[PDB]
Order: sequence, then C-alpha cells, then structure tokens
Amino acid sequence: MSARRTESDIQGFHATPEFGGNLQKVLVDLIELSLQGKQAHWNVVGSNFRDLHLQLDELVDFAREGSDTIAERMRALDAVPDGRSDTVAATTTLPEFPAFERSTADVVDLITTRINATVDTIRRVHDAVDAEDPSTADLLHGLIDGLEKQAWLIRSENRKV
Amino acid sequence: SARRTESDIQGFHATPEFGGNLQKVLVDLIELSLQGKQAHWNVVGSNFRDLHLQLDELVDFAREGSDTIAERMRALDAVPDGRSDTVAATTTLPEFPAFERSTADVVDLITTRINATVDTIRRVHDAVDAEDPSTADLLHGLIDGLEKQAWLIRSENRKV
Amino acid sequence: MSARRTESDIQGFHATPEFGGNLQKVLVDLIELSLQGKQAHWNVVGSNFRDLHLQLDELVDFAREGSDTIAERMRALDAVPDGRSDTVAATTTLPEFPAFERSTADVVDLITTRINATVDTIRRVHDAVDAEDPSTADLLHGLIDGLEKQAWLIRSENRKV
Amino acid sequence: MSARRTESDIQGFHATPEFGGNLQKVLVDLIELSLQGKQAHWNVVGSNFRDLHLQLDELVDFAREGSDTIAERMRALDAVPDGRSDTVAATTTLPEFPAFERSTADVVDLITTRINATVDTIRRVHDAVDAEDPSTADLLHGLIDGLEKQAWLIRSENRKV
Amino acid sequence: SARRTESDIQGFHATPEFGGNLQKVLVDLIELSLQGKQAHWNVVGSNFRDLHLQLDELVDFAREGSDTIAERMRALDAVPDGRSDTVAATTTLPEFPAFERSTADVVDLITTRINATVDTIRRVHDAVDAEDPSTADLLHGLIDGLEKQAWLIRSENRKV
Amino acid sequence: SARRTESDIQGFHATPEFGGNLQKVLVDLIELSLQGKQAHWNVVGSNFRDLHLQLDELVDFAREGSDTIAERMRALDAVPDGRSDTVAATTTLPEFPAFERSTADVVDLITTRINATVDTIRRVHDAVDAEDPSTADLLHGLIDGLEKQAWLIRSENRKV
Amino acid sequence: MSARRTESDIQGFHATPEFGGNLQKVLVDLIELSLQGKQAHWNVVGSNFRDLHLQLDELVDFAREGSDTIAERMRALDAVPDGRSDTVAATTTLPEFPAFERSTADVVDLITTRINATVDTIRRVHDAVDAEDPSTADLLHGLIDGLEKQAWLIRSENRKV
Amino acid sequence: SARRTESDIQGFHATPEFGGNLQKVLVDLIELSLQGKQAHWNVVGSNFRDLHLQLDELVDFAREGSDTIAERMRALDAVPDGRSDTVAATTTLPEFPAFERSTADVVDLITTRINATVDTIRRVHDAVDAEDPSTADLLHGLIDGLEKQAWLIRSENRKV
Amino acid sequence: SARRTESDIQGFHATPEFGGNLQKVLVDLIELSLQGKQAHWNVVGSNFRDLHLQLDELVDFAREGSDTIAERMRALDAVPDGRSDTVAATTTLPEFPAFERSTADVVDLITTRINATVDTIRRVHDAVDAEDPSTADLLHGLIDGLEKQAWLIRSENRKV
Amino acid sequence: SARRTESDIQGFHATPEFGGNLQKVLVDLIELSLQGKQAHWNVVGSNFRDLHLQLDELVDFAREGSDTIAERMRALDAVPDGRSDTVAATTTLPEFPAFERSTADVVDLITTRINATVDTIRRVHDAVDAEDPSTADLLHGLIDGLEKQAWLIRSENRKV
Amino acid sequence: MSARRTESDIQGFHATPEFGGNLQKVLVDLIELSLQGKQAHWNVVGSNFRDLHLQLDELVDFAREGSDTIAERMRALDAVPDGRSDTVAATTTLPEFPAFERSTADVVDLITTRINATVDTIRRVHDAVDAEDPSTADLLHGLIDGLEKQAWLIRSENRKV
Amino acid sequence: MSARRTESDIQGFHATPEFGGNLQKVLVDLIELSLQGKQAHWNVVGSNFRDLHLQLDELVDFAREGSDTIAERMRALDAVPDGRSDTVAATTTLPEFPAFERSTADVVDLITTRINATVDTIRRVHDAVDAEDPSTADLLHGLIDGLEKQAWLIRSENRKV
Repeated sequence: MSARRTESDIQGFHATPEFGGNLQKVLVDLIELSLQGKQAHWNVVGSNFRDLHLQLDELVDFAREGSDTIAERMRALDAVPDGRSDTVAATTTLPEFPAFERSTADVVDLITTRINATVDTIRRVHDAVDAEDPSTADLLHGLIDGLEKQAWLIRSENRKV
Repeated sequence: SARRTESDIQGFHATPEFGGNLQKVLVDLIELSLQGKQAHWNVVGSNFRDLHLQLDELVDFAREGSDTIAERMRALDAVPDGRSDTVAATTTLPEFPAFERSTADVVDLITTRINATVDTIRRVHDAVDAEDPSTADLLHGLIDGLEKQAWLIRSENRKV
Repeated sequence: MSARRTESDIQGFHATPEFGGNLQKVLVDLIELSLQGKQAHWNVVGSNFRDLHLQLDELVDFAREGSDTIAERMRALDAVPDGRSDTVAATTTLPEFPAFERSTADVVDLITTRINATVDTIRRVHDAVDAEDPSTADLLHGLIDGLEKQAWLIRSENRKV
Repeated sequence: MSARRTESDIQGFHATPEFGGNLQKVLVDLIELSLQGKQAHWNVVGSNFRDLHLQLDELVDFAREGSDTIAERMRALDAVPDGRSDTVAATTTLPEFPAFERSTADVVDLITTRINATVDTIRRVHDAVDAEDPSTADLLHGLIDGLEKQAWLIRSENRKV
Repeated sequence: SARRTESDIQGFHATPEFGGNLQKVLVDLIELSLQGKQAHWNVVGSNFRDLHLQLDELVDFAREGSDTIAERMRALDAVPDGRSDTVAATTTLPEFPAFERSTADVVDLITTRINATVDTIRRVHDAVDAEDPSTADLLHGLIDGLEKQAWLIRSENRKV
Repeated sequence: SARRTESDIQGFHATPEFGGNLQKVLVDLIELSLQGKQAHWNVVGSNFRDLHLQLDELVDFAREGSDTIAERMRALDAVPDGRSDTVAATTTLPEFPAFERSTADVVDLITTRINATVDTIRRVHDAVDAEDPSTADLLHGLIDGLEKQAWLIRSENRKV
Repeated sequence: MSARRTESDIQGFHATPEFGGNLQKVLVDLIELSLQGKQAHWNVVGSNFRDLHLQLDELVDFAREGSDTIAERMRALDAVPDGRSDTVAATTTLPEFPAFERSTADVVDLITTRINATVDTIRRVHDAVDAEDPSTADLLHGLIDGLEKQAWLIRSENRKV
Repeated sequence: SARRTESDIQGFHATPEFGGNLQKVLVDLIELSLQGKQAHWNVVGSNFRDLHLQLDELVDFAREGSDTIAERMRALDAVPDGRSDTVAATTTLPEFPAFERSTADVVDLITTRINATVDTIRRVHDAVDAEDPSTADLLHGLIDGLEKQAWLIRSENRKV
Repeated sequence: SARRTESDIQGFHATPEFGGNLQKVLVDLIELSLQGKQAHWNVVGSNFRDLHLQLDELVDFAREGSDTIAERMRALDAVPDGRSDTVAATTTLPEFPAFERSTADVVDLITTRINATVDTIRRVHDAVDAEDPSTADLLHGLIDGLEKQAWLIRSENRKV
Repeated sequence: SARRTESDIQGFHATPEFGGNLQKVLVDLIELSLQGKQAHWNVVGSNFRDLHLQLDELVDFAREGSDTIAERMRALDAVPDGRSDTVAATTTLPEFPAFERSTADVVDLITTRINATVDTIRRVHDAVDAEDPSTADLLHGLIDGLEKQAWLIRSENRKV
Repeated sequence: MSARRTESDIQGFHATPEFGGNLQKVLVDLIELSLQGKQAHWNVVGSNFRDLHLQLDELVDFAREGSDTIAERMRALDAVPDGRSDTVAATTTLPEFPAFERSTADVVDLITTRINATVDTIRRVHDAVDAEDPSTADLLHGLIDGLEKQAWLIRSENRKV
Repeated sequence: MSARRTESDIQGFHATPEFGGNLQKVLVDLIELSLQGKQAHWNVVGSNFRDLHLQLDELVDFAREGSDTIAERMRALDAVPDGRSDTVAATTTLPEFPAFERSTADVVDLITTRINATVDTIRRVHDAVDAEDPSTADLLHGLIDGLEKQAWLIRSENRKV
C-alpha cells in the first residue's frame, strides 16, 4: 500500500450534451446509408449488374459495423443513442433515394453522392470531437478511411479516360 | 427426339396482390430489425449481458429473413421498397420508447413486437400459399425462427 | 399515413392438447430409436463391422437432433414435453432390442424394422399435425425424409440380387 | 412390452411407376442442364466475361447437387433411376445448345431460356408428386426456388431501363 | 534373435465383477444424460439462459463419458447393456419431477443428481483399480469433469 | 536497356491434330463421370457402403480432370465440345447396364472402363508430348490418378 | 539522377527517461489489473455467476495483450521494462482486492473502480506521451477505449432503471 | 426399483492441509509465469529468437496449469489466493535480475526456476495422492509438461 | 521471505534400469509401426478398404506413441536408440510374411502383433511405476489406445 | 425533413505536395521489399534459419504497407507511380551487396535500411498530418510495424 | 551391411554458369512482371473496373510465388540469384509500362503483350534447361501453364464474335 | 455415329521385374532416411538446437510421404513392395548413424551426406524408370527436388563467409 490509492469510488469520463449530439448526427447518417445501400443493392439492373450488386453488399456491411461502434462508444461515455425509424427519417441529411429499377450508371452516381455527404458530416464533426476526446477522434479517422475507399471503388467504374 | 422448339420460354410472374402481401411482410421485418438494435443498445439492469446477446441474435435472424423475402420479390419480377420513409409510415409495429429501460420492460416490449410480426405473416400465408407454395415454404421458415426467438426471450419473466 | 397498432399485449399461437399428444408420440419414438441405435452400435460383430459401426453412429446423431427439434417446437407452442426414462420405457412402441452380441445381418434386419416403425408413426401423425399447423408439418417432412434415407443406406447391405 | 408392437417385419413406403417416371423427367432435365451449363461456361467470350464465367459455375454446382438429391430420393422409395448418356440425349426436353464461341448476350438469352424450361418441367410434375408424397414435394419446392434465383441473377444483365 | 515364436497370443480379459462394476457406472451416466436433457427443456424463470446452456454442456460431457466406458467394456471383452428397460429398472438416481420448474429447483435437483453420480464412481474405483489402472484413469477423468460441472451449476444459489 | 519493342506479341497456337487428340481425351472423361454416377446410385449387396463412397471419389476426380483439359484447350486457342449428343455418339467406353447390380459386377465393369480411359490417354500421349510438354504433364497427372483409383476399386475381387 | 544516401550507420529514435517512466507506470497498472481480474474470476459467487465469470476472463485476456504491447514498445525504443512481482506489488496504485468469497454486486463495484483507476492513469500519462511520440499516443488511445468498453459491460449490471 | 430416496446429497470436501498444499503449488505457478514473461522481454544476444519464442510457450503452459489448479481448488470447496502481495511474500523461486541479460544467463536462470517449481510439486504429490488420485493426475500432467519445457530450454548450453 | 537461495538446482535423473525398460517399450512400438505399414500396403481380398484405413490409423497412433516415449526418455536425461539395426536385432514381435495376404490372415497377424506389444508394456509397468508415476500415466495411455485398436481390428472374424 | 438538396456532392482532393510526400514514402517501401527478398535468398552462416524466416515476415509487412499507401493515394484522386525505373532512379536506400553474405553483415545492413525507411516517414509526417489526420494515422501504423521489425532483427548482435 | 556405402562426404549436383544465367533471365522477367501487374492493378479506370482489378491481383500473386520457386531452386543447385532493382531495370526484356490512368481496353492489351513476352522467354530457355536437369524443366512447365491460363482469362474480355 | 468398344475384359499396364527392383531400391532408401532423421531429431544437442530439432521433423515428414507414394505406385503397377525391418537393415545403402549424443555440427554434416546419398540413388534409377514410364519419372522428379531443397536448408548453416 506504498503507492496504492485509498479512494473507494473512482468515476469515469462523461461526455457533454454537445458531444452527444455531435455523435448522434453521425449515427443517424450511418443508419440511413445502410438502408439506402440495401435498396440500391436490390433494385439495380443493366450492364455490369453483378459487380455493383456485390460491392453494395460490402458497403452495407461496413456501414452497419461502423454504426454499431459509434453507438457503443456513446453508451460507454454514458450517453443515450437514438436509432429509431421515425428519428432517422425525420433528421437524416442524405437526399432521398428514388424508387423503381435504376440502371447502373444512375446507381453509381447516386451512391457516390451519398457516400460523399456522409463523409462530409463526419469531417464537420471531427474538429470538436477531437478537441474533446482523441480516442473517439481515432474512431472517426477509421470511418473516414473506410468510406472513402468504398467511394473510390464504386465511382471508378463510370470514369471516362 | 423429344426436345422443345420454343426459344422464348417465359417464367412465372407475380400478381399485384402477391407483391402487396410480400411488401407487408418486408416492412415489418425491417422495422423489427431496427427496434431490436435499439433495445440491444439501451438495456440496463439484471441479466443485462444475456438480453444483450439474445437481441443481437434476433437482429441477425431478422436481417437474413428480410433479405430472403426481398430477393424472392425480385425473382418473381416485382419491385421491393425498403426506404426509411415508407417503413416509418407504413409499419404496424408499435413505437419503441426512447430512453434506458430495465430488462423486464424490454422483455415485455420485445415479446409484444415479435408477436405482431408473426401475426402479419400468419395473416398473409393463406393467399401466398394459394398462389405459390414455394414462397409459402419461406413463410414457414420465418414463422418457425421468430417463434423460437420469442420463446427464448419471453421465458425470463415466467412466474413459475 | 400511420398504421401502427395500439394493442400492447399481443398473444401468440397456442397448441391444443391433441397437438401436444401427437408430438409426444413422435418425441418418445425418436428417443427410443436413439437408445436402440447406440446399443446396436456397441454390440455388433462380424463381417462389415466397421461399416455398420459408423452408419449406426450417424443414425444416432440424426435421431438426437430430431428429438431436440421436436421438443423445442413443443416449448415454442407453449406445451410441456416429457422425455423421462420411465415414460419412454412404458410408452414407446418400438419392439425391444435383444441383449447380447448380434451378427451383422441380424442387426441390419432389426434396425430396418425399427426405423420403419418410427417413420410409420410420423406418417400417422402428419395428417392432423398439418391440418392444424403447416410450420410443424414442415419439420415432420424433414424427419421423414432423413430417416428414410438412413433406412435405405442401412438395409441396402443385405439385399441380394 | 406394454404398448410395444409385436410386428417382426414392418415395410416402408413404395413409389408407384407413375411417381417413378415423374421423378425421372426431373432427373434427366437436371443432368442436361448441368452439361449445357459447363459448355456455356467454357465457350463464352466478349465483354463482361468474368462475371458470367463464374455465375455459370455456380449454376452447374447447384444443378449437380439437385440431381444427386432427386436420384437418392428415387432409390430411397425403391425406384430405379436412369442417368445414362443415351437416355439423357434421347429423352431430354431442353433445346440444343449451339457450338463454337458465343458472345455474352447470346449466352445469357440461351441460359435464361433453358432454366425456364427446367422450372416449367418441375412445376408440371409437382401437382401429382405432391398429391402422393408431400416430403418429395418439399424437395421440388427447394429446387424451384434455387433455379429461379439463378435465373434472375443471370438474366438481369441484359435488362434495359 | 529375440523374436517370440508364437502364432496366436491371447489378450487381457475382464472378470464378471469388473464387468458388473462398469455396468453400474454406465447405467448412471445414461440416466444422467436423460435427466439433464429434461431439465434443459423445462426450466423457466429468472436467469433462464445460463442454465439452459450449462445443462447442454453437462449432457454433452455425460454422453462422451458413457461412450468411453462402453467402449472400454467392449475392449476388455465384456458385454455392455444400455437398454431403456435396464436403465429405468436399475438406475439409482432419484426421479425427476415432470413439469416446468423454476431455476432454483432445477439447480438443487441437478446438484443432487451429479453428487449421486460421482458417489457411485467413488464407490467403484477401489475395486476397479485393484485390477486395471488403465480403467482407473478413465474413472479419474469422469470424476474430474462431473465435479467441475457440479461446481459451475451449484454456485448460482450460494448466499454470502 | 535490353527491352523489347514489339507491341503485338502472339502466343502459342494449337494444331488441329492437337485439338482432336484433346477432344478424344475429353469425351471419355465426361462419359466416365456419367457412368461412375450411375454405378454409384444403382449398386446393392455386400460392401455396398465402401463401393458407394469410392465411386463418388472417382467421379470427383474425373470431373476435375475434364475441366482441366477443357481449360487447357481454351488456353491454347482451341474450342472444346462437351455436349451430350457428341459424347453419346463419339465416346468409346462400353455401355453400362441399366438395372441394379451386385457389387462384384460393378467392380468388374468399373475396372474395365477405367482401363479403357487410361488406354485412350496413353495412345494420345506420344503426339501430345512431341508437340507440347506442358500438356504432356497434365496427361501424366491424369494417368497417375486414374491408375490409383483403378487399383483401389479392383483390389476387392482378387483371388488371394 | 540518383538520390541514394551514403550514411551506412543510421540510428533510430531514442526514448527519454521520462518517457520510460511513464510507460513503466502504464505497464505496472496493467499487470496488477490482470492479477486482480483473475482473482475476482475465481472467487465470485451468487446470482449471474456465469455471466460475471465469463466477462472477467475477457477482461483478463485484454489486459494481458495490452501489457505485452506496451512492454514490446518500450523494448523497441531502447528502454528496459520491469515486470517483477516485487516491483508490481510495491509500485502499483490500484487498491488491493479483498481475499475471500464475494457476492456479485461487490465484485461489480470493485472491478468498476479498479478499471476506472487504470484508465485514469493512462489518461494522465497520454499528454506527455503524445507530445513526444504520437505513434505511442495511438496505442494509448486503443487501450483507453477497450478498457472503457469493458467497464461499461461490467458496470451496467447494477444500474437501476 | 433401486432408486435412492434422498433430497440433498453432500459432496466431497477437501481438508485444510489439502488446500494448503494446492496453495503452495499455485503460488509457484503464478511466479513462474511472471518470471517467464520478464525473461521473454529482456533477453538479448546470440540466438535471440529461439529463446524469445520458447519462453512464450512456457508462459502459456504455466498460465493454463495455474488456472486448472485454482479451478480444482474451487471445485473441492476451498478458496484460492493469487494476489500480488501473497505471491511476492510467499513464493519460493529465487529473484530475477532486472536488466538486459545475455542468452546463456537466461537459459541457466530459467532452468533453475523450472527445477524449483517441479521440486515443489514432487514434494506435495505424496500427501495429495494419499487423499485424491483425481488431483494426483493433474499433478502428473504438470510435472510432465514442465520437465519437457526444461529439456527444451536447457539443451542449448550442453557441450559434448 | 521464503525464497530459496541457490544458483543451480538439479533435476530428476533416471536409472539405467528405467532406461532399459523404456528402450524395451520403444523398440516394439517402432517395429509395430513398420509391420502396420507393410500390412497396409499388401492386404487384398474381400473388405479391403476397411482394413486399408484401419491399419493407417494404427500406424499413426504407434508413431505418436513412440515419439512421446523417446521424448520422455530424453527429458529424464537418458539416451534412446531407434536405429534400424537395433530394432531388427532386438525386437520381440514375430516376423511378417512378405507377399500379398487375404484379409483374414492380416487380421489374425495384426491382432497377434498388437497383443505382443501390449504384453511388453504390462510387463514393464510395475517397475516403471514404482519409480515414476508420471511415466506410468503415459504407459496407461498407450495401453488404452492399443487395446481399442486391437478390438476394432479383431472384431471382423468373430463368429456368433 | 432536413435532407440536403445538392446532387453533385464532391469529395476531398489531395494537393500536389501531398502526392509528392506519399510518393516519397511509396518508393522506399517498394525498395525495402526488394532488398528484403534479396537478403532472404542470399544469407549463409549461423542462425540462418531464424534470419531466413524473419526476413520473410518483414517482406510481407512491407508489401502490405506499400499497397495501403497506394490505395490511399488513389482514394484521394492522386496517381501513384511504382515502376522499376522510377524506383531505381529515385529511391534513397543505400545499395545492397550482390553476393552471399554472412549473417552479421545482413543484420547490420537490414537494420540500417529499416532505419532509413522509418526516417523518411518521420520526415514527411508533419505536413501529411497538418493536411489530413486520417493519413497521419496510416503513417503511425507503418512506423510502429517497421520499428518492431527492426528491434526483432537487430537484437541478434547486441553485446550484453 | 553388404550394400552400405563407406563414403564419408558425398557431394550433390552443381549447375553450370550457363544454367545459372538461363535461370537468371526467368527470374528477372518474373520480377518485372510482378511490378507491372501491381502498377496496372492500381491505375486502371473505366468500364468493367472490378473484374480486371481483381484478376491483376491474382496474376501478381502467381508471379511472386513463381519467382520465389525459381530463386530457391537456383540456390539449391548452388548458384547465386540477383534480384536487385538496378539489375532488373537494366536487364529486363519486357517493354515499358506507360504511366497515368489507363482505360481497361489498353490495360488488357498491354498485359496480354507482356505475359506473352514472359512465356516466350521461358519457352526459349526450356530446351537447354531440360537437356541438363529435368527436375527444373518440370518447374518451367508449371510456370508456362499458369501464365498461359492467366493470359487467356485476361485477354478474353476484348474478343469480338 | 457409334464408336463404343466391344472388348469387355481390358487389362492395364504391367511393370517389369527390373522396374520393380529399381522402385524397391528407392523405397528402401527412403525408409532408412526416415529412421535416421528421427534418430538425429532426438539426440542432437548444442547451439541452434531448436532450429535443427524442427528442421529434422519436417524432413522426416517429407520422407514418410514420399515412401508411401512410391509404395502405392508400385502396388498400382501390380508389383509387390517389401519394407520390412530385416530387408531395410540388410539392403540399405546409407552409412550407419552414430549412437550417442552428438553436437549440431556433426549432425549437419551427417544429414547432408545421407540426403546426398539418397538423391544419388534416385538419379541413378531415373534413366531406366523414365525410359519405361514417364508418369513414374514425374514422381521421381518431385522427390529429387524436395530432397535437394531440404538438403540446402540443413547444410546452409555450416557455410563460412
């Protein structure tokens, strides 16, 4: 007990409400991205169907894992996430996805646009999130890297050189 | 010798009633997935770890079922619709509370919503089987899986 | 634009006592088949000993999984299964196995007869079980075809052409 | 020996000759589909070569497994399958597959046509097969589902929207 | 050189008392398997999931041990007997209640049953080991596994 | 700086004799696969399980070999032809009986047909090797595998 | 042209004694946490015994991996770690664990406080560690977030509504 | 039948001397784990990699052994004690030097430590086995594993 | 504290009689591996495949056992000898005939050889165990495995 | 309803200085991979096996790192250049000798080259982080991995 | 011991310098092929991006394994391989790969040309390598087979039928 | 349009006694190599003990697989192998291994010479084996190159500068 601490109750780090809202925005955008990825996965037709069909499923898997990680971090810092359908639909920022069958060029353009919007949201939040908690800033770094790689892999088909 | 001659053989096509019934199943499965994840995150109390893991198993099963139904919908040449606006506006499952809940409340809520989800499938099964037994089999599998999950979740609060 | 239900206490499907009794018949025959299969697995001797030894173990595995599935189905439909040794011994319909070491042909004949008896019981139950619940009818179909495959694989050894 | 049966030889289900022929038709169509799938797998060239090259191999795998299951069921019900080359060539119903290298659009049209023909045969046979044995009707359900999924995944390439 | 000039060399044969003792072990293991599955199905109440899984582990271990003992009995050229009539008429474990039980009752019953099963092996071990240490080792392994399972199940109800 | 300049470098092209010899190999492998499956289904008698499993191993090996040969044919810019009409009209394996056969008859038949296939491969190997050793290597592998399968199947009926 | 370097004796990054002392503090706290986690794993008893038993094993695994990573980093930067029992016992800051059998509520409270103390130590050190070497700052981020997740999973058991 | 008519059946309880002996084993296993990790980190010199890997294998084995012994102590209803203060105050292994040590010195030190650890088990075995052969088997396994590791670590310094 | 103040601690040393007994075990295990492989290659007749696979399992087990015994001999600081000249000049198993044998002859020969191998271990066990129970345990394991293999191989020719 | 309207949302674009710095990293990673392979092939002497395996591990790590950096360059819409001419003309690592080398020389050379590779990354990190922390994180990972490899290789020749 | 040899030092097969150079040519071409494969893997854009992106990675993997096998054989026959960047760049025979982003058709043509050049080099060397060592000729056979299969799989995209 | 053969009793390839004797030589040398490798594995001691310990085990595994392959080829060509201990000891050509504990340098030298002797035997046999059957010549090629690689990995430790 030379250097041992005599404290009987050691408390943890608590996030501020601004921190909670800044993480909530990321959460809702990731959930909306998952839903739109599945929709575009089902309803795409045309030339080069198979490759896009598989890449969209990879995108959806990554988005689901990321959203779960963010929500678990919010719980770990003693905040309350909200991932209900009403809240997601009412407060998401991604533009609405059109219905019916869409050819592959349209799907490529739409998905590139929505991935870019999600990454923009993460980039806007990162400044304050890093100024408060670098450990959460690191998770944001990982999400940005993954989403940008997926965006490149999807948008590269439609390039003309 | 006995080979066919036709070069443009067509396949089976679903009717609009078929499409509507499968849409009714699909929106409920997606909403169940979302509510399962919410209850997975926001539960506290005793047996927290057990409910935490069981809800993740339920969410996995629901996601797989929804994908199977949507793929069958496309295979029979119909168009599924799983957007957030449509799900939130047309689902029949009751809304989930938004804060932390003790485990007894989560057990009751999840049992209620799984029962509603199974009731939808049991309601549409008669017409779906009258037109396509192959899809009736998928409905049978969904009913069996969901009922087993409901038993596993609801058995915690039994009195004796 | 909102169709959510209000009813907060929704109850599930409830099985009838006749349904429970029929599934009980199925369960008790499966358990007895498992026990007799293990006995024949241990005490067989003669020609093709290794082949009969392995096939009987595969049959036992299949029977155990089937009985577990049926019992879990009863519990899911809010009925109470009964798989105690006294009940199985006093209620099962399979004729009893001889006690000592049996040559290969005798074991083949006995196992073919008992598997046929089990499948006959399931077929007798299927009509009412299907008239009440097709979801359970599907499990009955699976058990029937698995057991018939095993019966062919075991009985085909002794057939002479 | 209270409720135990005293029967010394219990016999199983026997299939009628009409049942045997109804399953024989399914068997020969599946084998012919496997052979044509391999041919189209080898000889396709043009744009989007790789995706079709791999999807055809998945189709061949599924067809082989289904054929083996049907033949094993036929043996289980004391019927005799016939999968010889002369019988398949003389009695199959699928239209003949052209030779030489074929571009991808032609291969997609041909394969969609032949998968639809196979599914049509199964659907024609299912009524009587189900009226006699639901356990075999269930296997027919599974085959129809798998084949229709493969048909969608192959035909979706040439859709113009 | 030193090679042995025999054509048929005879193996080790067990005595009837040895066979009877191993039969006593085998019957109890089989009855434990059946009772474990019963308690696995019909348990219900608080902390349902953990008991639901631990009973499955116990049943798996009991089945493996039973097969090992029966194979040893055959290897020493004796005849095992694992029929339902013999098990039900000659087992020593107390009877299991027939309806669904709360978790505390299941824990108490399973602890008692495992204790009886281990007591049988401890009674038989001296006589078995006086003849065959190789079978004594199998008995050691069975005792170890059963006692660990008994601790893991019984620790639920301790109050301290 | 020893780099080449040519920008339209062409590959090896097979001759029509090369293509004919590889076709002769391919049709026999496909017919062997079909006959193996038939014998796998329709055998009864003693050692039924053993022949049942061995024939499935043989069919797997034959399928992989035929695929390798056809892919080599395509790689050397020749066109394979594995349609059912061509196989039935041009194969050299003797016709297989159409009913249930006892195991001795199946052993004899399968040994005869495997020997015929290996004889065809050995007949074409001289010219195929004199033109392309890389394909000669694949033929060596096929010969080795088929001979091992023939031994494993034929050894059951040996006299002493 | 050619930009190859000439210097044939190229030296690496060297850590300062303050850097070494800070990493030593982190290492000793991780080792003490591993030992206390194993003790609590063995001697807990009561309700939810199985769940606490498994979670404590996961905590011990994570702590062992973290301590090994920190010690290997210290070696990689030409510093010498100390992991001896006398040094750990005389230097660690975590309060000592009670000796006998403890009910699950007491174990939950004790483990929550000890994990919080360990995370507080890492948080205090991270400032200087990051000011000198961000590559090590990243490892500290990983340890912090893993430990906070484990703390949430353990402490959530006793929360009331 | 022959079923036993009891409701609560008591198990086997270990004596305090039994608990003390198993505590003596446990403390040395934990201290050996810590010293193995220390020598793993701080070794340097010729043939660094082989020692770096063998010490990790030794540490894994020691950790598994200590866990098995402590679980057995709990199963026989005794209370283990593996706290840092108790280990540092009551272990019998000699103290380990604190800086970088060349490979020959590390080999000598680890051989000495493993020999002391095995000597403790050999001294305890007679008294433990006079009461519980099932625990005697665990001691046998520990002795075997540790002696094999001692051979593998000491063989490098032999000169012959 | 209680730490021991030594620098070099001596381990357990095996006596030459102990070494000779373990040599007697090792030579027979190696010879059994060789004879098992020979019978595996040259068997022929009815039920060929089953013996062809069972002999391979027996050879694998014998190889692992011989390696374990040799490593134990090295661990107790003795020197094994497994050269071909020593095995051929000192083994006790009867010689194996050199041509193709029917399955009944092979079954009889292998049963005789395994019985001789087990008899050697049973003769050695008392003297080994009186000194080292840890090695007695390894002998127990070898005896168990060989007995089970002998049962599986001999059970074909039993008539009843 | 707070959804965006913009339908041509653009991404983050790297600057030419960013591209140049990442190119500086990439050429050194490729050159280190090639030199690791060379030293892997042409080493002789003592501890040959250990260095043989460690150099393979280092080559694997370097290849994965170079691929990650190139994919990041493409993701930020920059064009990597990893051709042999560019690598040979612009790399900064000292040239590797051409014949077979004793192990001490290889250890010294590889330590020097890994140190130079890490120095390049530490030089570019300031600007890369001031522009994009997400890429700064990848550079952190590369530095960590390379430094651990350097420790594991260089610890062989340390005096005490 | 009638047949035992009394030799105390038996030496192995040694390759001639011409043999060494003949294998050196194969080594340098394989390394250059690996580098160009990775370059084309990174820099390709256009239609059907994904399939080519993955096939080039498979080609690179095969080339790396082949080069390792050849270099280890060269060491085994006691020769000294040389796989340095200066030597490869100065002495390779494959034509230079252009820079910047390249559309898929151009990449297909370039990769077909370079794989054909590599196979031509191996075929040129095989005659003498076989006249000296059949065991090495066998490795050359394996390399030729693998490379030609990859060439077919890559060039089949541009065929017009 | 029918080319089926009539010959119903078709015989395979039969090996000559000289062929059988040559393969017998190869088999006996491989078995003796396995035995000596295990001996050296057990009794080596000194520096680099662990490395030689593992390498000798890998060599023994390779030799065992090779001997099994050669014996099965002998059986497949209808010849009778003989791998008894008396025959191996009387007819092997490898020099006898020393009995007691031996340092690592001595083991390296001994194993190098014995592997070279085995490969020399295979090379002496390959000419006639290939002149009669190239399919067996291919197996000989595989054995030669595997053994030479093992010889390199073992002998390379003792090379000086």
